[PDB]
Amino acid sequence: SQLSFHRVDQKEITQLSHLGQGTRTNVYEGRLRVELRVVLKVLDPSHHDIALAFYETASLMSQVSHTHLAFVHGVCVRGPENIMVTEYVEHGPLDVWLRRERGHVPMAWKMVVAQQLASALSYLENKNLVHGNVCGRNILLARLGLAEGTSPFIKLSDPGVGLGALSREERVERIPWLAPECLPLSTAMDKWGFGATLLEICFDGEAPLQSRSPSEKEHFYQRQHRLPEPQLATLTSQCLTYEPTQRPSFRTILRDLTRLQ
Ligand SMILES: NC(=O)Nc1sc(-c2ccccc2)cc1C(N)=O
Repeated sequence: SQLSFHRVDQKEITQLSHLGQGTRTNVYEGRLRVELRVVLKVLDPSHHDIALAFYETASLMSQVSHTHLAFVHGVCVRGPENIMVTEYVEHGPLDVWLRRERGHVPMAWKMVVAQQLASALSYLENKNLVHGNVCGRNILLARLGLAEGTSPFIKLSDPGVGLGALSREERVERIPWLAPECLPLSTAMDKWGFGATLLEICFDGEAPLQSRSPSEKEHFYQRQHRLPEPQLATLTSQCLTYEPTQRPSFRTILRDLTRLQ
C-alpha cells in the first residue's frame, strides 16, 4: 500500500469565501489553476492520526470515478495546513437545499435522487470500498431538476476525515446516519447511512432524532429502537436493520428503486 493523490502547490490555488465547517475542517470556495472552480477543505490543527485519515480519504477518492461521485483534485499543503481540493458542485449540500425548499420537492424527484445515490454506492460496493459518511450534507446538487422536463443530478462528496480517527463523542453526533456497529467496519455501514439518508431526504432535510441529546441518541441505539417509516418503507427498514449481514446489497437496493420509478 502507498497512497495515490495529486499534490497541489499553494501557488495553484486561490482561497475565496467560507462555506461552512465539516468534521475538523473549514470549507471554502476556491480556484484551481494548472482555472477550475473548486472547494478547499482546510483540516484543523490536530492529532497526526486525523491528518493520516484525511490523506487516506483523498487517496481513496482520487482512485474512483463515477457520474455521481464528486471529484477530488488533490491535496495542497500550505505550511502547517492540509487542504483537500474538491469539486465545486453548483447548488451545494442537499440537506440545506431541502430545508429551504421544504414543502415543494415532489416524491418523484426524491426517487431519482435516491436511484443516483444507490448507483454511486453500488459501484463502491463492487470495488469493496467503504464511504463511511453517507448523509444529505455529503450529497451535492449539480442540477435542480425542478423545472418541467429537467431532472435533478446529485454527486456524493468525499467522506472527509475517516470514521476510525474520530472521538466516540463525534460518532454519537452522527446518529442516525452512523451505523450502529460503528458506535463501539464493512461496506455494510453504507447501507445504514443510505437508509438514514433516504429518511432525511423524505422529510425534506430533517433527519430523525434531531431534537435528542447525545445521551438519548446513544440510548436509542443501545435499546435498538426502530427508526421511523417514510413506500420506500420496506427498503429503508431493510437498510436500517441493526444486524449488518441482513441489509440488502446495493444491487438489490438499486433494482428495487428502478422497478419503483
Ligand atoms: N466536494 C465538496 O464537498 N463540495 C462541497 S462541500 C460544501 C460544503 C461543506 C460544508 C458546509 C457547507 C458546504 C459545499 C460544496 C460544494 N458546493 O461543492
